[PDB]
Amino acid sequence: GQKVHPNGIRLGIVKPWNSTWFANTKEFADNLDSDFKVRQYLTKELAKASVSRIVIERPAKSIRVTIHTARPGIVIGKKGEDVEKLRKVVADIAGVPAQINIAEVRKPELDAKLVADSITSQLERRVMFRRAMKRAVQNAMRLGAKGIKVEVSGRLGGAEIARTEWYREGRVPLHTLRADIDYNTSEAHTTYGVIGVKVWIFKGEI
Amino acid sequence: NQYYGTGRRKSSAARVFIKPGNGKIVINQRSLEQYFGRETARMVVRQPLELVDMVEKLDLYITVKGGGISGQAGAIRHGITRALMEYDESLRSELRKAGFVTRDARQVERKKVGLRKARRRPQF
Amino acid sequence: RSLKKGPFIDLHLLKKVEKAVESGDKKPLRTWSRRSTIFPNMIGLTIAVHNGRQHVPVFVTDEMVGHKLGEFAPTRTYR
Amino acid sequence: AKQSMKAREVKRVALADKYFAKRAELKAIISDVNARWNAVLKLQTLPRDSSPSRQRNRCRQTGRPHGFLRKFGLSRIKVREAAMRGEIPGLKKASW
Amino acid sequence: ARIAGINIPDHKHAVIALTSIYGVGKTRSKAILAAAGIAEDVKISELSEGQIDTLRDEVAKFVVEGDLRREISMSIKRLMDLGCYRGLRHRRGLPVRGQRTKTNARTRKGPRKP
Amino acid sequence: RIRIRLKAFDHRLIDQATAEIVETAKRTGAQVRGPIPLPTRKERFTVLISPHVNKDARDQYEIRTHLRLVDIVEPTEKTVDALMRLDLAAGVDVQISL
Amino acid sequence: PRRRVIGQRKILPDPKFGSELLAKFVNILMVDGKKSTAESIVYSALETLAQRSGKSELEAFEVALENVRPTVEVRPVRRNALAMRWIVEAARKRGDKSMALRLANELSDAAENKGTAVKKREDVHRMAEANKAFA
RNA sequence: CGGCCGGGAACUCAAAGGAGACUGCCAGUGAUAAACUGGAGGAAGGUGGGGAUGACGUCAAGUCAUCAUGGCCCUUACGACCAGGGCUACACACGUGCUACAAUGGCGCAUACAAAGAGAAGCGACCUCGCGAGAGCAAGCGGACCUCAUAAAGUGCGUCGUAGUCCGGAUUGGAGUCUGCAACUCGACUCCAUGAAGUCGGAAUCGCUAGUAAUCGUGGAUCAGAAUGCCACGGUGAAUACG
Ligand SMILES: [Mg+2]
Ligand SMILES: [Mg+2]
Ligand SMILES: [Mg+2]
Ligand SMILES: [Mg+2]
Ligand SMILES: [Mg+2]
Ligand SMILES: [Mg+2]
Repeated sequence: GQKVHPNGIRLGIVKPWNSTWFANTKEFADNLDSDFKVRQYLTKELAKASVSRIVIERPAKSIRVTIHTARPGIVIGKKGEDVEKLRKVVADIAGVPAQINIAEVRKPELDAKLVADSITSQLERRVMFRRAMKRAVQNAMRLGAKGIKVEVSGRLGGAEIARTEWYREGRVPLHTLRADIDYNTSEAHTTYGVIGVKVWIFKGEI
Repeated sequence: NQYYGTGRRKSSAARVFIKPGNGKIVINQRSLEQYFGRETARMVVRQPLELVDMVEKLDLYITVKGGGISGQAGAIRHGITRALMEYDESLRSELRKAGFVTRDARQVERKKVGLRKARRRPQF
Repeated sequence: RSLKKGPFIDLHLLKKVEKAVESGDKKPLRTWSRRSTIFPNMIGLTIAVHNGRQHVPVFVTDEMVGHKLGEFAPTRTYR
Repeated sequence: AKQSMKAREVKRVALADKYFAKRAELKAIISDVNARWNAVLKLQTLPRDSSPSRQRNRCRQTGRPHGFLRKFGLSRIKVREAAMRGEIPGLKKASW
Repeated sequence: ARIAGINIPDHKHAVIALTSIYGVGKTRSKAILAAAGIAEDVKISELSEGQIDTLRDEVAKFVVEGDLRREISMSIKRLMDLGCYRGLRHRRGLPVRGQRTKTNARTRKGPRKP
Repeated sequence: RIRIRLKAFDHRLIDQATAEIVETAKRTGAQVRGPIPLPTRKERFTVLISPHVNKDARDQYEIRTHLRLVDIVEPTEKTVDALMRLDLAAGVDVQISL
Repeated sequence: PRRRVIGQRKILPDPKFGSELLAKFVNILMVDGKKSTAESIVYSALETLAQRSGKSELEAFEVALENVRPTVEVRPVRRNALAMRWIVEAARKRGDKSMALRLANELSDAAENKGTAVKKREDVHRMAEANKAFA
């Protein structure tokens, strides 16, 4: 373990939050409970949509929810089903008023939730893993990514011990708070174990 | 308008006004002798003025809040020197040799994680 | 020392007080409660206090004025 | 998590908001000095699992009774997890 | 000054000299000297028959020194014949008022018995 | 005559939110006092970072809440419409009274 | 200090007699940060000893410091610090009532200077002029 | 006689942007280079001090008990529900701590100086009764206004004049209060009375380089109720470094 988490420290510094509403000190717990409801159910229904990240916002007792993805065509659909049904069940959770938006994530391989969910979904497709690590390193490095590294953990290829073999190319100043860093973590579930993948992306200076 | 220096020291803050009258003491409408002029470190207010004639040459008026006794006393010690831009800058050579112009930086230290009092690693 | 203004007693034990007094010494009295405070009307009663597995046949004497059931029946076997 | 315990605490809220915070006037006004009519302390025994004294206020998503604080509801593990994933407005590591 | 028992306290302020007798302490001493109209900074020197028997009558308005001892004894006998939890701890030498029996009860349990 | 108290967290959010309510006030308004900074009663927390033992590994956090106050006295009906509909309420909530 | 030299961050001298040495002494006799109940005992003991010596004030303990000054164990700062420490911890052992008076009796026996202070001095001072081999 | 009404806008106060401390100029040493000593001014000197920030890896360290999770096991029972007892037992050892063993102390009276906090199912001023711990009334406060609240050592006076003492507070009897269905297994506090050992601690052992070491108060989180525990803040405020 031994490291601090990089996403929730660069907050007011170089990379803001993805949930910046305001709530009263009373019903804040039910507010974040409903936020977890929409996160879980949205990811569940948008399994194959490859959701990058989502923004919870409360614009004066409504809820604004923005969906950052590089893949908005499956979210939009034929303009009738795949947006207003989502805002409808969001409203149907607790009768709450809801607005909804999406946001295109340009350069569609430079989010770590995308990369880690790619490898997460590519494990159970019965391939080897070093190929996919090499793949993500090579293609995001040719298509940008001033720094990048990977980390996998646990039960690799049916082996006994949890080996890591983190793998890098670029420049990731982890202590340096100015560094533009995209980072997430996804989790797979194999037929014999649970693999954990961390992945660091270094965009730029400030 | 009046000749004024603020002055502050260790969670205190004074307000120091100078007239050219007589060096007797009003503090929060009270005597030096009724604050600590008999008690511990009584002449810490007198110490900068000692370098010149000071006895009855200038009225002094201090209003202070914050800290404790020596906090307010050091705030006075710094506030008098802060208010000494009345006459000139050019009496302050031996005042710098006294070093009284130096705003105190010996601030207290926070209680840290896993410790009892701020540097105190517990026994094992 | 305790129980400021009006003590606290039990529903079913309170009922069984009259169920034994107005209907004679049928059995020992069976309660799963250890709470109520002894009043002098209860003199001449075999009641039971359950300790965790087992009942004790408590008889009440005159000088049990402000005293209590589980205070009479400890629940720890020693040695 | 013991979803059984979760459903228990659901019942602990659901029986609470029916009787109590509204029928507590019996303890408030009538179980109080008005100078007797002791039938109210005779009636004092209630179904009694509607009391919030028997409510633990566990974690929300996980139901752990530790890590909890009423300001956030989730345990300190999920506090760190969400707080490092973002997930809370105006929250970051303290520094002085 | 053979008051209230065997104690003849001497050369004391009366506010502590009345604590000096068993069954009577500080607040009782202050109340007795208030009821007798006696200053706190006096000595037992220059004491008279009135200053004996007024004090003894005002304290004989209170439970003192013999009947208090056998009242403690009768309470203990009442708890032992009761056979309550508290009576059992009084009869077997264990801390009654809700302490832990495990560690550091040596006032009640005496010195260490190996 | 009015007590308009604004509430948010982020300082960079709230000061550029209130600059264009100060300018909206004294653009066509009357009797405007200035935005009050209202010291942040930020709340500190310290929680155990280990799931298991090591009490002495913890983690500290805080939440910083900024407020503002407006206090317009003159009934400037000319600019009460100018203050309406230019809310753009980007996560700021107010309470208003005397 | 494996690496650094001192700077010996200084202090403020005495209020009345203006001795930085006496200020260091009330810093010595201070426990738990009480200069006031230090200095009341200090000035009361010194005003007793001034009458009980019939001499001046500052020489009255300059005598009492020079006569309890040892040689080695050495530098004069540790000499006149350990001297005052010796007087304090000598007066701590006495069976008298108050601190000022037991300090006064210690300084009296250090005036007719066969006191417990020079008794404490003349064990290390006894190793001096008797073990002059080591260097 | 209270910042209290007309107010001032300058100072405290509080949050936004700038400055500033970088070996940036001076002498000597230094290959002519980073660097060391000293000086100037500067509130601040070579990280200004302090938190956050913990590389590859070792320790198959711990965590299937927050949760996810492979495999195993049970599945009219290791599952589900209620009442009640029990982690708070006690022949003993050790760790973490608390309060004292006293006069720099304890008491009684008069007595001035802060900080960061919390608060709506919450905080609770003011008055009246009880010596007091409590009860009723209701102002205000979603909060720099109102509440927690008049902090303590400190200073003067008078004191106890070395004792197990007016030090110390356990243990225990009684009488209380408030909480909560609930105080026996269990609490918190007031009072009356009791006054054990303990007069400075064997071998060993812990921390600490400046506002710290030590001492004295306070606030919070947990909670319906507790702190000597944890987190945080303030008052006073040392010694020594030849090595
Ligand atoms: Mg479960
Ligand atoms: Mg509870
Ligand atoms: Mg760093
Ligand atoms: Mg284990
Ligand atoms: Mg160091
Ligand atoms: Mg502690």
